[PDB]
Amino acid sequence: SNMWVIGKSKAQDAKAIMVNGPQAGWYAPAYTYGIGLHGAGYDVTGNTPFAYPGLVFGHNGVISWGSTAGFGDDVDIFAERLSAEKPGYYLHNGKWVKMLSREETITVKNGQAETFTVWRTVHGNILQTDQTTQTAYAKSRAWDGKELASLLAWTHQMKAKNWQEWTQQAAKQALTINWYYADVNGNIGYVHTGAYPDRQSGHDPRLPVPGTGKWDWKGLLPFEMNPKVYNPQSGYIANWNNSPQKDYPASDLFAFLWGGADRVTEIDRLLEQKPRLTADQAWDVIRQTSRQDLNLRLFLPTLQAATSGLTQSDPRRQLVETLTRWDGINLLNDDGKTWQQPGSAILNVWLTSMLKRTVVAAVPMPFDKWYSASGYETTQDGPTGSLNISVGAKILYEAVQGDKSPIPQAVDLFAGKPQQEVVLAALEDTWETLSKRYGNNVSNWKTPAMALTFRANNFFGVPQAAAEETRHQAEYQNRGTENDMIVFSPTTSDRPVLAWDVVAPGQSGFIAPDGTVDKHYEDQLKMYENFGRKSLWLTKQDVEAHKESQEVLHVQR
Amino acid sequence: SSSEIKIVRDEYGMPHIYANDTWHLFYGYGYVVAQDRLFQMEMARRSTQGTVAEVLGKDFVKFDKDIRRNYWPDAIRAQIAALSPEDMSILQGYADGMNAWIDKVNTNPETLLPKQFNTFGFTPKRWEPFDVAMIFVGTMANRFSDSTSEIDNLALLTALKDKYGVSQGMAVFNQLKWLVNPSAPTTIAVQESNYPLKFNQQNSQT
Ligand SMILES: C[C@@H](C(=O)O)c1ccccc1
Ligand SMILES: [Ca+2]
Repeated sequence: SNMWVIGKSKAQDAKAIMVNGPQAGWYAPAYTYGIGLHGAGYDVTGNTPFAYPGLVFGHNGVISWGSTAGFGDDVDIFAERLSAEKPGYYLHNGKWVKMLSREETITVKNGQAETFTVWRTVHGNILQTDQTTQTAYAKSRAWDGKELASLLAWTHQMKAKNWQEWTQQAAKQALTINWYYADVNGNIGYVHTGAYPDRQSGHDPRLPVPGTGKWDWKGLLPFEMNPKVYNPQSGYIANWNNSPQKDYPASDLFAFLWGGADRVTEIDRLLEQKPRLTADQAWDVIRQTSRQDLNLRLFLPTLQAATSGLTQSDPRRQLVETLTRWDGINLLNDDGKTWQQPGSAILNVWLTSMLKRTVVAAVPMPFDKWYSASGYETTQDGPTGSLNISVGAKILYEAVQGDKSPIPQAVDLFAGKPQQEVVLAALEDTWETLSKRYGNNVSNWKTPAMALTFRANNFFGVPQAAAEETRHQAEYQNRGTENDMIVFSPTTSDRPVLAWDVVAPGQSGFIAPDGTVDKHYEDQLKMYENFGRKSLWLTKQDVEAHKESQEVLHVQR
Repeated sequence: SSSEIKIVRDEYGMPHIYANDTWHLFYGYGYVVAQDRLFQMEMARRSTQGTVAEVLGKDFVKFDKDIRRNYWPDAIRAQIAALSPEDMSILQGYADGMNAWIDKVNTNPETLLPKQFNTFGFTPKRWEPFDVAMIFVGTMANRFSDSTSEIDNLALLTALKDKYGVSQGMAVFNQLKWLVNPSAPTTIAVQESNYPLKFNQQNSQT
């Protein structure tokens, strides 16, 4: 998910601009739900995933808010000591403590019901994997026992009127999520919220710790420690699941890294390119980032250095020159199937070859597999989520940076071979692969574009609609499942705030028994495709003037 | 009126709820949700409580078991039981609102029942705060903030140390899975501040 907040110092014809693009994949009916609340201290409008009581993306006329996953390390695994002589117990603080357990029964449609037991320790629920007569692993979350607090914090924050009231709610959100703030006056802000463990000295948060007791957390870190900024001197706040702050440690996921190579740079570049941006230019960044090849900028210099001494009759040279002239912005050809430029195909093939020759060759099987993906992998239906720079690619990036990289290269991924040689060899595979498939005339290469699918199954893989309800979109766009923008103190409006969003395919997922689809079943699908958007109303006057239907219930608790 | 709940929908079908107190406000929220996404929410409920096999069958038994193995119901219930009346009104009103529409759906299914229920062969049932809370717990907390590969990481490190030796292996693990990287572009600029905490990167717990 991405987000960029533009403060008063960089906003044109406004005081603040917020544009949010949460990326959870695409679903039908829609991932989020548009809703407006007025009364009981609430006055808000926006949309939210699975219709949580608290709106993740919205505003109240004074401030606005957004989120992106934080991916900090808030989960550790404890290795519990078991005893065959004491089934159900574990050693903790010199004593055999009874584990928590419960019976569950899975009722199965047209099948036999299955019963099993779930076990838990002071550290967390026991994993059904990695299991021995002497060991069992418990998954420990810093947010354990604070789920409801986070839900309520996400709700209460909707009533904040300033930075102080707002951070008071962010301090209660225990999940690892990035919160963003903006207001009518032009103030903008950011908090990497969540609970993080205060770890014993010597605890490597990337690896398991014994559960016998000496490694138990000290408690939780204070809110003072949470990365945060109010009115940064840069004048903007941009995030794409990148690092919150200098020296802040990332999630322990082996495939997850915050390094020199980060897709968020694609946004910083566009925001710094122009001293000030208008609401429209800020919205435009969605279109540009969604089409931006993320690897071009990373390796182009390496490709240029390697081929700088080749003649033009060498096709490997010709491939790099092609990339040099490219802006990396993919566009569909008129066939609605191929890309105008073959850049991403060239990068994908080369990169795949680079990783196999470098990182992959230095990692022992089967772990080598973890670093082989180029980040372009996909299926007929297109990417299920966002596109990113792959973990192998990020590691490779440090390597081509040589000493400009702050990561000591314990082992040479190029294994003594000149980097140029390996780069030229991968370029050779690329020409061989691509030329054999598309002919020797690069200028007429029509490489496959990625498409986008609104899936009938929610991200769990469970049907949330009939298969037939799946929706297709010719152009894949590396953008939010939904996009919303709030603009404060717009100078061309009579309102102190304007907002927009797009919830595709539509507000409603309702189909009557006879098959009659609701009027708002698919009326935002085309809008999503062309980077369009519709107004979010807040004031009673606006809602009233745009009313379509009304209903009044009368009920007492 | 304090028992009034006005629902005004805009030109895109987006609902705006108007109500005096907390319970009524979220009652209307749950009501409109029940109208717009009843099938989606029902399947979401089953996905977050691990009861999909009940309606979809044997292909989802494993999925169900894994969901249940990743959370602790008593804990969730106790949290709800500790909620102040005002906070509880949120969850309780939302549940009640959904139930008011669900009761109309099961009272006149030949016109109000979403076709998917017909297709998948079952009918929707009442919601309780637990259910509402679990939607969030399961689709936000357990799925976006529950990430760790520590056991795999130790296996990788163990392999690297066997291949390259103890110190070299440790140093390579810090090359492929560094703890921090000072060149990482950050949302907060270095002029503003930095994270004060330093961490062990030698797996000293062993
Ligand atoms: C979509 C997801 C993410 O960033 O991966 C997310 C989680 C929580 C809040 C916003 C987005
Ligand atoms: Ca960890």
